Amino acid sequence: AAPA
Amino acid sequence: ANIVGGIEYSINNASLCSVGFSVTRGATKGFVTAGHCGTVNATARIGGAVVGTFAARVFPGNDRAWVSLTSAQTLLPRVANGSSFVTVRGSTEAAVGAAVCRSGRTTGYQCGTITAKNVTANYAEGAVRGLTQGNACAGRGDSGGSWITSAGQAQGVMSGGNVQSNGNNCGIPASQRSSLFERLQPILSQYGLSLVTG
Repeated sequence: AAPA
Repeated sequence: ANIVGGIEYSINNASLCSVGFSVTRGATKGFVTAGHCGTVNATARIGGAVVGTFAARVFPGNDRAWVSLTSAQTLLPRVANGSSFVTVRGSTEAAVGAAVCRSGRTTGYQCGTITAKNVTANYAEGAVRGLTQGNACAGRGDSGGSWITSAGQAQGVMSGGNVQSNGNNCGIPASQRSSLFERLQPILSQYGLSLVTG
């Protein structure tokens, strides 16, 4: 999961 | 500028994020947004004009910030939904299973349901704990944006998710999406803010  | 949830703003003439919610802190106007969008004192612009600066943020650990605006700014109790608006009425926390929509400058207004609470995201920077997950889709640029029920209850601000190579998780089924937001209630009590409602 990544920022957005 | 008229401050509406979901609209674009820039941080130090480089990154883009989306507005979460209009708030006040005594006589100071502001808006809540994601912590990873800027550092304290970073300048926020809307439409090329300086609107205020990052007053505080916590990222990683949590992912929250509020930008104190100049008094020229007009705070509004609304979230953008295409050319229409959703009125902010309060901040009752919805439970898992509840339907929820989010608004931001990249994918616009998207709805889905809350699927889990108290999720940890392990971002390159460090872990962010206590996030709620929904399966409404989202894209790079939507961070900081509003999560709200159709009934007007403000839920939180976009943190991140399992974005694919096209920049969003809209092209994978809802079943496989993990879009995470930071709960609004802790941000409001941490900074002593009150939500603008209408």
